[PDB]
Amino acid sequence: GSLTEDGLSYKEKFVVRSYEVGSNKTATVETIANLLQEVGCNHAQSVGFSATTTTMRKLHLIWVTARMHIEIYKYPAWGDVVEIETWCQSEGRIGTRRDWILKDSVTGEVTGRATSKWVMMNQDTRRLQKVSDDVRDEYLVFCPQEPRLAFPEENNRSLKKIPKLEDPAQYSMIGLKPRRADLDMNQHVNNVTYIGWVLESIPQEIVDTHELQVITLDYRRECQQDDVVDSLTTTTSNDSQFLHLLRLSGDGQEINRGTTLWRKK
Amino acid sequence: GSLTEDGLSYKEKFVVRSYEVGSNKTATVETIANLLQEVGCNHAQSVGFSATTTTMRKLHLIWVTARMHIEIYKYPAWGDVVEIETWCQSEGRIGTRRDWILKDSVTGEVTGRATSKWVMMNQDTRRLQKVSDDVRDEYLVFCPQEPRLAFPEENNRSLKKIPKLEDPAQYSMIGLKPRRADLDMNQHVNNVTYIGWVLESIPQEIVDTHELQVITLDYRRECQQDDVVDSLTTTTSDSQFLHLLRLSGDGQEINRGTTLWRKK
Ligand SMILES: O=c1[nH]cnc2c1oc1ccccc12
Ligand SMILES: O=c1[nH]cnc2c1oc1ccccc12
Repeated sequence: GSLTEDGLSYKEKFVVRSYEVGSNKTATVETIANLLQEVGCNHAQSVGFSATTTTMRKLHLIWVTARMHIEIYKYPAWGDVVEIETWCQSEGRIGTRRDWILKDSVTGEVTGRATSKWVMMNQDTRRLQKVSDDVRDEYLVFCPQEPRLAFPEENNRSLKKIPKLEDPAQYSMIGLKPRRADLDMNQHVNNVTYIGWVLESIPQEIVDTHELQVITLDYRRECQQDDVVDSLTTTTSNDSQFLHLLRLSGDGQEINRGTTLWRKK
Repeated sequence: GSLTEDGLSYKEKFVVRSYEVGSNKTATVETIANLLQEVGCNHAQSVGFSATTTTMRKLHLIWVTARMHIEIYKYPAWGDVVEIETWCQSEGRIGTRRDWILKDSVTGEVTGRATSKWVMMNQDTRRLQKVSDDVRDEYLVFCPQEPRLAFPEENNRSLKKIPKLEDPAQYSMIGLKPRRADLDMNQHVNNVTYIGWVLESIPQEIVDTHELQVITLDYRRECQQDDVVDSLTTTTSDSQFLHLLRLSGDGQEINRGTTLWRKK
């Protein structure tokens, strides 16, 4: 992996692994999301982070995901080389955005694109806050100044408001718990695990006859290591659309809400 | 990755990923086991198994894991390059063995080693079988003829008999279920998931103050996509544990194992 010529974006190539593919012998959406996370981390390392800046570590502040949106046109086959380009952009005092473009290394064609919204949070109190001027100046030297968006369209799916699923759900997967492989180096549940949990309530027949085209996921609250989650899905629709909800099994506290779009194979 | 000069073994380099490491910022044993599985698949592809042979496909036969044994001296740090060398060997009519050596790419030192025993099984009836002469002949052209073992020591840990844990267990993690990420391309539970499930019943204080040195795992029966598993552990002692995975309902054994941990 390496920063591009202008140093305002980062590229990395990955060879799709045998354990990373599903029944179609192509990468799962969770493998894609793990690769996006990996190239994001390698971008942050290449410009001097550890994604906390000097001022963020001084004030016990971190970046947390608020939303992840992914659109896949072609999932890379086992043994294929996929090239991912990533960049960051400041969105004023609201937060930051990380975008990705996925390409087939052999053809050079765009096979996927993703965008994520990040908010500032105090590590200890867990209180969200706006971005300060000092933090904005610190990361503007690593971001393109003119807008560069993976989803530029006028009324694009990445910015749509997602409603709350009403009980009873059409489908459900109950009692989901994270194991040690689901945790990151800081012992927090990996963001990709939540995508897997959302997909658990999609019926097997949809997975067997459809390919996932779009997934938009809102992150409201974290799942702790000893928490238990319920995954809920309701069909909202050639294409199939679903409305999703992750909540704690006990009190029913919302942790995530989302939507998926699937196309018939 | 590539086959070595003599074509009797295969080497591949891997850069340890951010999501592949634990709290110590080094690779987890599950990341290591996934890498061993990946280099094993790439070895099989390089010698034309695109690991069923021509005779095995005609006879509806497959190789299934009976035992996995792994010993780690140093877990590679995040960003490090680890080089893994793998080879296969026929063990007469019993089955086959796949061995691995893990090295630090920078120093060239051995940081780990692993060995696995594979048995022949009919994919439909699930009945274990001895290896036929035609299959053994087809495998011998890709395996070293003289013995080459990752664990050569006479009377070593990789071949020890493992006893069955007696109830009550000291520790337990109940109601474990596989999700779609736990399945392979054939919709069967990945062998590495069982290692994670065994480790779930180890208390957090052991994980926080010790590093896993050795894991020996016996595979008795498969966990189906809709099965639920209970993970049981009892201290037998360095810290040593005896492990058991069984179905939550009838208590049918799926795995048994042992782990050895060193104080950090
Ligand atoms: O270390 C953390 N403190 C507080 N909140 C979080 C921390 O790591 C996270 C990872 C994902 C989401 C929230 C958090
Ligand atoms: O296709 C299979 N049939 C029967 N037993 C197994 C099959 O795939 C497996 C993968 C791992 C372990 C057992 C099996």
